[PDB]
Parts: sequence; C-alpha cells; structure tokens
Amino acid sequence: SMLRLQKRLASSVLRCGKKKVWLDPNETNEIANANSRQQIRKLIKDGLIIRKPVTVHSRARCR
Amino acid sequence: MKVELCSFSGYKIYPGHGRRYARTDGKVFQFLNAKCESAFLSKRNPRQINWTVLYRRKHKKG
Amino acid sequence: SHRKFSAPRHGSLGFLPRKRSSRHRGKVKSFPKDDPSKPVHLTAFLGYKAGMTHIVREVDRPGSKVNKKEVVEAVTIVETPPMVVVGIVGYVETPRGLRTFKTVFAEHISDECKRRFYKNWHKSKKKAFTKYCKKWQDEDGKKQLEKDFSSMKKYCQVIRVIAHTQMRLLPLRQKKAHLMEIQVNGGTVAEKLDWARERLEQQVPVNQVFGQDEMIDVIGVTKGKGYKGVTSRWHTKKLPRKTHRGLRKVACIGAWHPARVAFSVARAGQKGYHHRTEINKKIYKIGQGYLIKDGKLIKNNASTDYDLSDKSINPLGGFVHYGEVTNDFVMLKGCVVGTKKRVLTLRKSLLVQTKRRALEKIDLKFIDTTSKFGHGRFQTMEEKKAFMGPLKKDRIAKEEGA
Amino acid sequence: VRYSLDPENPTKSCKSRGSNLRVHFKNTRETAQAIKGMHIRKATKYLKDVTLQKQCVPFRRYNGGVGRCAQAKQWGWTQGRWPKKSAEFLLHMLKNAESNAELKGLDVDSLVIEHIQVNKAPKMRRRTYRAHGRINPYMSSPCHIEMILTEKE
RNA sequence: CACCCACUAAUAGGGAACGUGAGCUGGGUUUAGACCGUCGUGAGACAGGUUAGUUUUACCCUACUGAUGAUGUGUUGUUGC
RNA sequence: CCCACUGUCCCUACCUACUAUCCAGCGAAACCACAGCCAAGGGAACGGGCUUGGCGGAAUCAGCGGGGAAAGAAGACCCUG
RNA sequence: AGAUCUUGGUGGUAGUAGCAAAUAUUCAAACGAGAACUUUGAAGGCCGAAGUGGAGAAGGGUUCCAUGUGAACAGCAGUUGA
Ligand SMILES: [Mg+2]
Ligand SMILES: [Mg+2]
Ligand SMILES: [Mg+2]
Ligand SMILES: [Mg+2]
Ligand SMILES: [Mg+2]
Ligand SMILES: [Mg+2]
Ligand SMILES: [Mg+2]
Ligand SMILES: [Mg+2]
Ligand SMILES: [Mg+2]
Ligand SMILES: [Mg+2]
Ligand SMILES: [Mg+2]
Ligand SMILES: [Mg+2]
Ligand SMILES: [Mg+2]
Ligand SMILES: [Mg+2]
Ligand SMILES: [Mg+2]
Ligand SMILES: [Mg+2]
Ligand SMILES: [Mg+2]
Ligand SMILES: [Mg+2]
Ligand SMILES: [Mg+2]
Ligand SMILES: [Mg+2]
Ligand SMILES: [Mg+2]
Ligand SMILES: [Mg+2]
Ligand SMILES: [Mg+2]
Ligand SMILES: [Mg+2]
Ligand SMILES: [Mg+2]
Ligand SMILES: [Mg+2]
Repeated sequence: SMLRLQKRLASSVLRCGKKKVWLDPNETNEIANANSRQQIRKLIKDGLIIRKPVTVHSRARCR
Repeated sequence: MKVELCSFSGYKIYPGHGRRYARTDGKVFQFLNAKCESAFLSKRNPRQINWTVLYRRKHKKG
Repeated sequence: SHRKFSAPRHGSLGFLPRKRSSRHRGKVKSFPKDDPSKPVHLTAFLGYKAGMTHIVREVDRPGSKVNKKEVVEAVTIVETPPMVVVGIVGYVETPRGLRTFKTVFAEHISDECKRRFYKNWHKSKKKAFTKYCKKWQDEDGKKQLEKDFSSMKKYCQVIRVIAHTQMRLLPLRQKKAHLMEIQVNGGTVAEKLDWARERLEQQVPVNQVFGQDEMIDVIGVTKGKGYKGVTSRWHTKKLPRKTHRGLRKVACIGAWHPARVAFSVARAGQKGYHHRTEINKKIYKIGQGYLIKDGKLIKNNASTDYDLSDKSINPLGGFVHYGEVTNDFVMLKGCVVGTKKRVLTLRKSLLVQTKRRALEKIDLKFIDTTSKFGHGRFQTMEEKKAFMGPLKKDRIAKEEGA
Repeated sequence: VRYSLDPENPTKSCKSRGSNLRVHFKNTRETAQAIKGMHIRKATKYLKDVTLQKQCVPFRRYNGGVGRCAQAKQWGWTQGRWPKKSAEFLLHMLKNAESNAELKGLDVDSLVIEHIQVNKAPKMRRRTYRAHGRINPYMSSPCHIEMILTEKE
C-alpha cells in the first residue's frame, strides 16, 4: 500500500540513495509485509528489490 | 502591364510589390521582398544562395 | 482653470453608443429618395467580403501629376450571387412615421431562405409557410391576394421587395441565407408593384442593380476587437513611463464639478463590431463569374483589355480565410468594413455625383492575383510552372504515370 | 423531532434531516431553492447534471459577484453555478429519505419535495494572518438541512 | 508669469473647490540630517541661498463605459417603423 | 555640455510569463445615522433628502476612478490654556 | 440611544478581496467507499558540491520510531502528516 518505510530500509541496507532503489510493483503485497532489515535483505536476495544502475555520464565528448 | 523589374534574386517584380532602393553613389536597385533586400544589405553574394536565379544559371541547374 | 494648450477632441461624438451591433447584417435606414419619372429599379444589394487586392490603371484626370499616368490602387472583391426575391412589403405614410401596411410572400420559398426562420433548423419540422403557400393555389386565397395587391396599390406610398442570398453558391460553412428589405423606386405604385410581381420567385443579378464606375455606399459591421482599453478605443495620449497605477489610461476623467462623469469622457469598453455606413465607393469592375458553355471560363474574371490572360479573380491559392470566388463579384475601390466572409450591404448613393472624382471612366490594365497567403510571386499556375520548370514531385508523378 | 412545516398527512410523507454539514450555507440555500417542488427521480438526475456541469442552479438571493452561464436561461435568471459539494450533500440526504420511505413501505416512484429548509449552523473559528501582524477570523459557515417528501402523482 | 527661436490663418483670454494626487510626478513650498551668509551671548531664527529626503486603500453606493437581462403584446421567430 | 546609445518622446503596436476573467473548493477585512438621479433656489454663505422643476422600471456582470466636501489620526500648521 | 462608552452576540459588505516570490508536470497500477495531491513503476524536469545533499552548535523538547483513526488542524483535498 504505502512502502515509504520499505523504501527507506532498502536504501539504508543497500547503502544507496532512494533514487536507485527499485521496488517491484507487482509484488507490492509481498513487500508490504517486510518491516525488518532482515526481511529487506531476504527480499533483496530473492530479487524483489533491485539497486538500479547509476545514471550514465560519459566523458567521451570530453576525451 | 507596366515595366517588369528584376530583383536581387532575379525574380520578376510585379507592380505594387517590393521596394525600390537607390544608393547615394547613383545606382538604383529593387528587391522583391524584405528577404531579398536584407540579403542585399548584408552584401551577400547572389551566386551562393541556392534559390537565387543567378546561382541557378551559374550551376546550369534544370 | 482653462487647459493651458488647446487640443482637438479625441474620438467622435457621432458614434457615441460605442457598442456591439444588435444586428449582424447591417440595415439600410435610408433609401434613395424616390422619383416616379425614373424607370423601375432596385436600390440596394447584399454582398460578402471575399478579400482584397490591387490593380493597375491609367488615370484620366486632367491637370494633375497623374494624368495619362499609371497608378496602383487597392481594391476589394465582394462576391455577389444573384438575389432571389420571395416577397413584397408595402408601406403607408402616417403622421407617426412609416408603418408596414400589408405583406405578400411568394410560393415555393427556397429551402435556404426558409432556414432564416429557424434558430435550430436541425430539429425543425420544416413547417414554415407550408400552410401559407397553399393560398397561392385555391381560388379563395388567390382572391385574397388580389384584394391585397389592390389595397397596396391604392394605399401604399413606398414599397419594398424581400430578396435573399444563395448560400449554396458560396464556399462558406453557413447554409442559412440572409433576408433583406430592398426598396423599389422609379415609377408609380402600380408600376413598381407590377414589376415586383413579375420579379417574384425570380433571380436579380447584380448587374441589373448597379453599374460600372459608379460610386455607391457600403453598410456593414466592422471587425469586433473585443473589450479594449481607452488607448486603442479612443487614441488618447499615453501616460509617461513613471506612471504608478497604469499608463494606458486617461489621467483626468472630469473636474470636481458637476460631480459626475460626463458622457464625453473616453472610457474603456467594446471596440469594433460597430454598425457603420461608408459612402462614395467607386465600382471599378463588376465580375461575371464562372460559366460553362462548353468549358469552364475563368478569364472573364481577371483578363483585362491589355492582359488577355486566361486567369480568374481568385488569387493564387484562393482568397485568405475565404475560399474561391466563382460567381458574380464586385470590385470596389478602397477598404470595406468587416472581416472576410462578412455580409455587406451596398446601396445607391443618396447624393448627386457631380464631382469629377465620380463619373470618371474606369479602365483596368492589370489586376494582381498573386498569393496573399504569404509574399506571392506568381500570377498563375502556368507562369509559375514555366518559370520553375519541372520539380521533384512532378518527376516522380511522371515516373509512376509513365 | 420538531420539523418545521409538518406535512398535512404524516403517513404519506418521509423525513430527512442533517446538522452541521460542512458545506457553504448560501450555496446550499440556492441549491435547495433550485430543487424545490421536484419529483425525486427528476431531482436526482438534476443534481447529477449539476455535478457534471450540465445543469446549473440559479443563484437568486446570494448572487453577489456570481458570473453568468448559459444554462441559467432555463430559469428566468442570469447568474448560475454548479455547487459540487452541495449536490453531493443533497444526494446523500435524498438517499436517506428514500431509505426512510422504503422503511415506511410506500413506493419511492411517487415522491415530490414539498418542503426543504436550510439554516445556518454554528460557525467554527479558523485563523489567518494579515499585513501588519493582524489576525482576522477565518470562520466557517456550515448549515442544518431538513426536508419532507410526500407521495403524490 | 516672462523672454527668445521657428512655423502658422491665428499662435485670444478665462472658468469648472485659484478643475483634475484613492490619475500621475515631486521640480518648488513646508518636518526630521547638513553647509554658507545675516541676527542672537546662547539654545536657536531667517516669504535669504543650497543639498538629500516613505505621495497608502476602491471589492461599497452613485456617476460613466461597455454586457446579460427585465415590463406587455398567448408562445416563438422573421422582417421593419 | 559633447560623441555614441536607445520606445523618454514623434506615436504608438505586437509578443511572452503571472494575474485579473469564469468554474471547483475555501474564504475575510476596512467601512456602515439612513440611504444613495440631476438643475436652480434658500440655507451653517458648495444638498442625496427641503422647495421649484427636470424625471423615475426588477435582478445583475467586467471595468472604471467624477463624486460620496470617501476611509485611514480627537490637525503635527496657527491660537488659547 | 448616544459618551470614537465596556463586555458579549450578529449583519450588509460577500460567497466578495483573495488562495500569483523561487521554470513542471504526465501516464499506468495498488490500497481505498471516495485519488490532481497517498504509495510503486515509467517519463520529463529541477536543486547542480558557496545544494532543495550529508552532518553539528545555539535553541526547541518527544516533534524521533512502529501501529491505528479520518472527530478537529495542515486557509483545496488527502486513504497522508511535525
Ligand atoms: Mg511612482
Ligand atoms: Mg499575405
Ligand atoms: Mg460587488
Ligand atoms: Mg472579481
Ligand atoms: Mg496573510
Ligand atoms: Mg510577524
Ligand atoms: Mg480659453
Ligand atoms: Mg486646485
Ligand atoms: Mg481627486
Ligand atoms: Mg496621492
Ligand atoms: Mg522635490
Ligand atoms: Mg531640514
Ligand atoms: Mg553670533
Ligand atoms: Mg538620497
Ligand atoms: Mg444639485
Ligand atoms: Mg484636536
Ligand atoms: Mg491631537
Ligand atoms: Mg443604549
Ligand atoms: Mg441622551
Ligand atoms: Mg461606542
Ligand atoms: Mg476572487
Ligand atoms: Mg492566488
Ligand atoms: Mg540544472
Ligand atoms: Mg546543507
Ligand atoms: Mg515522525
Ligand atoms: Mg484544508
């Protein structure tokens, strides 16, 4: 439903900002049950939570 | 029906169209529109502008 | 205290109710004074502002710098399909003014004319005049009509005829025609009644109403500019840039006394869409329109005595925002109020044209037909193709057409 | 409870009442005057049309500054508006009255709004701030509503 | 106000709360800072000079400009005076 | 004062953004003897009311700033105590 | 009945002024009675390291965190919230 807590926990555990945290919209129900960092780690391992890749800034023009 | 004129671009200028420009030195020119007059006023060569008649006859187009 | 310098008043006090026209047509309000010695003739007409262009002609005004010289004069094209007369109104003179005496409508009213009677033609049952026209057939209604004509003949002082335009002939969206009372003059009451009675259910071409190189009056409603401030509505002086609460205003709207605002103080409000009457407009050319006797003829609209080019009055690409003109058109001199596709009323001059401005013969030498949807540079398709030669789409169309 | 204007026959009639309804009182009054005397189905479809801005209510008494809309010409009036909140509140009240009419076991196909009344509810205080550190009231104007329907057809 | 330049047929005189600041401006007068000269012992003054110095609110009534309407003709429309 | 510069101006126009405008919701404040058509008269010597006369037609909208000797301070100028 | 009276209540104004300082939001989905404002994803942007980031002092004092509610408040709303 409202996964701000889950987003915060994922951002803290993954040690990345909330921008890079990807939560699966399909398994919203499964995520909402996770209220502990251990459960967040389990979801990360299962693949429901993905650390999105860093936005590309290429220096090829600069080079 | 009066005298037909030729512009910087070489087009015919019908009466009631364009403008007539006379310099101080003693030459009088006429331009079909503000585009042709502006091109003349930057001293742009007619032969290098693709849609001018002069460029067309220089490059044997058509 | 007096104002330190004198200055003419901004704005006209002859147009003070500066408000939108309550009518869209533009009514006559003053017809030419009748005289029975003249032949029976109409006095006015309905036109539509097709657009504007310019012409080349030689002036034959002696003693001027422009004698035997060629000038360029802007003109206005007014498309005027022949009016269809459907009725007659007779008026009787009273000490209380003119009042309507008796009205007669013709049978077989045109479908477009009947639409004027309906605000919503779409859902109508189309019943208008359906019971009325049946009295043109039975003997009782016929006798009633004959008594009506006799009463008009023996009582009415002036009469008018109702003519309507032909919407199907115009390229506009609106299919609702325009009705009009046109006064008939030049003869006795019986004579004009007989002439109109002949002309019921008939078409009156514009050439039978107005003539060449004759100066007429133009009536219409101007371009509605919407709500406007004082600066544009009255052309008063702008305030200095240091002005606090507004520079496009009038600084003083009246002295302390008489403790009110005089009507003559310029104030913001509606601009344009004003019913105006313009006079002294010379008719340079009355067009003939499109014919097909064997093929379509378009030269008659734009070819002059010295051009001889098979081209129409329609400019390259048609008239801006208007369409294509195929029917009888009138080429006035100068500007005409109202936008494109705005209905206009043209009337014979109420005055006597004795000035050498008037009654001067008009001979066109060249009529511009360049495209006004931009800076047009070619008179005709033929000349444009001749100058530019073949083109890429031309080549590819020839390729598929072999 | 003591309804104003009790019906002539309190057997063919049903009652609905509301108190402290968080709606504008003047808008409610104009709406109630608009729907007065209507059949219940006609009133319901009319309020739904108000919601969709297809039918406008004539603002007759409290018309200060109210703009002009074309649909006002249905009435002999010029000013009109489409109060959404008033429409929803009257819809809830009307459905409550319909439920009461069902409970009295009289058919709801024959109901006409013979009586309706809007009265100002007690005002509630809110606070605002002005240019020189001044405080102005930010009062609310709720309203109490009562109505009486009646079987007639 | 005055005067001059120039043009013009002519550059007449005035009123409307010495018209018109919820229209403007603030150059002057007429606060508080400050200098000069004159006066006074002094604080300070000077229709003497100079400089710098906050110009608020209209959504109310009415007026005025426009815009819907509104009264009767049964309704409604067209054309008109 | 001069060179240049330019919408300060001749002489105004157009365009953009936000407002104002209308709708949804929410929603005050100043002010208010009563109310608000004018001319003349008299009058506390400049009336919305009174007399004389001109007249006068529900409800309202967007403007507007002529009037309400508009509002804002028991005049700071001057005089008396 | 007055005292620009005191206290308290209520009107016209008026559903009016107004809710315009800092470029910008859109689609889909979910919960939910109810979604412009809740949450997720996608997109477009912005802050552009002298930040709309990360942390401290003074000051505040539980606002911190979880769960729950839609009475009041967050000048619209809110299933959200200091
Ligand atoms: Mg200023
Ligand atoms: Mg053009
Ligand atoms: Mg108002
Ligand atoms: Mg407003
Ligand atoms: Mg504030
Ligand atoms: Mg403060
Ligand atoms: Mg004078
Ligand atoms: Mg004065
Ligand atoms: Mg003033
Ligand atoms: Mg002022
Ligand atoms: Mg000054
Ligand atoms: Mg000083
Ligand atoms: Mg001394
Ligand atoms: Mg300074
Ligand atoms: Mg008076
Ligand atoms: Mg005093
Ligand atoms: Mg005092
Ligand atoms: Mg008392
Ligand atoms: Mg007393
Ligand atoms: Mg008191
Ligand atoms: Mg507002
Ligand atoms: Mg705002
Ligand atoms: Mg950036
Ligand atoms: Mg920081
Ligand atoms: Mg918290
Ligand atoms: Mg709120």
